[PDB]
Amino acid sequence: AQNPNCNIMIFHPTKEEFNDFDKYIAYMESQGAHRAGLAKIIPPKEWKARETYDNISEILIATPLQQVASGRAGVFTQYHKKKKAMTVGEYRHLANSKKYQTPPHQNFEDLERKYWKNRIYNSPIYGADISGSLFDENTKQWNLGHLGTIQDLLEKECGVVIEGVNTPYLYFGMWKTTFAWHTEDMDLYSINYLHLGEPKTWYVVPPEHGQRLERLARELFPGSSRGCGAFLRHKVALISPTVLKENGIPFNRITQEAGEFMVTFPYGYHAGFNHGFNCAEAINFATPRWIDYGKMASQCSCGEARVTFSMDAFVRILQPERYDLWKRGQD
Ligand SMILES: O=C(O)CNC(=O)C(=O)O
Ligand SMILES: [Mg+2]
Ligand code: NI
Ligand SMILES: [Zn+2]
Repeated sequence: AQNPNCNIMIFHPTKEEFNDFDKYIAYMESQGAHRAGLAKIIPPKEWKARETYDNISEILIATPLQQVASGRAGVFTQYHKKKKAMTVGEYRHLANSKKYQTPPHQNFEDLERKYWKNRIYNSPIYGADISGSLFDENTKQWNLGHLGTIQDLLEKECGVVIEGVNTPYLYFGMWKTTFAWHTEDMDLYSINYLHLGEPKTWYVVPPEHGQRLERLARELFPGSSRGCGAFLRHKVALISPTVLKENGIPFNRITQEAGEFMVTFPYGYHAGFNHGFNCAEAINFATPRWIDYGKMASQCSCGEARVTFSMDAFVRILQPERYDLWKRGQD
């Protein structure tokens, strides 16, 4: 079995190997990359996502989210407070202000220590889930706006034609902006490209150990657990690496820098934080190996997680028994 310790693998494809996305994901899995739940892909030196970032300040963040923490340093929840719209130029100026900027630090490890010691005492503002793409339409390789769709994958594998579309989203981050512990909708893969700026630290639990994370989360957030059998779908729970170690949860960590891709694998729980002002683009995707994860994926039926038009059809075809009760939570 490849990668039995479930380490995060880092790949360095050639420009020739960067031409066929599906075949390279399949290659990564042949090397055991999926066992970690997360892999890093450094693009070939000749590749570029676009020519420059000079003209991005007029993108609008229509609903910036202030992330307000509650709890103890190692175990907290966050809620998202809606703020007034601002442009990317405005947001970058805010990220760089004395109140919100990245503090002095020695290295990524010192900064991680400061995050966990200090995250809960601050409320950073995140521009999340903005529909759109920063890939140049003439970038042919690994262009997240030109991938094959999950709906076409389901048609090719299962023969059924469904409604829905699959498009990318932009994330503008600042120091301490946080992604809570989650797997993707319907336990899909995700791919994430850090277009510019400061890094993003990721934590991940191997898919084969996801249930151990879930069990700890039920113990750590007991009221949440009673309210919904899949409350991690709400994307509000943070658990520090120290707390995971104290409870014997297997995980790994890695820092993504500008110009690198991360891929999350089906049922790979992940969480993390941004080091400073940055802009990432991400999209979900499927492969043939995903189908069985999609069939088994948990769902939020308390109604909090409230998900896309396209996810309907996935639940409808792959989880027909759930379909009824799940759409009661989504309507
Ligand atoms: O970039 C972020 O804030 C979070 N991204 C992901 O969870 C992802 O790409 O799967
Ligand atoms: Mg602009
Ligand atoms: Ni994710
Ligand atoms: Zn729920």
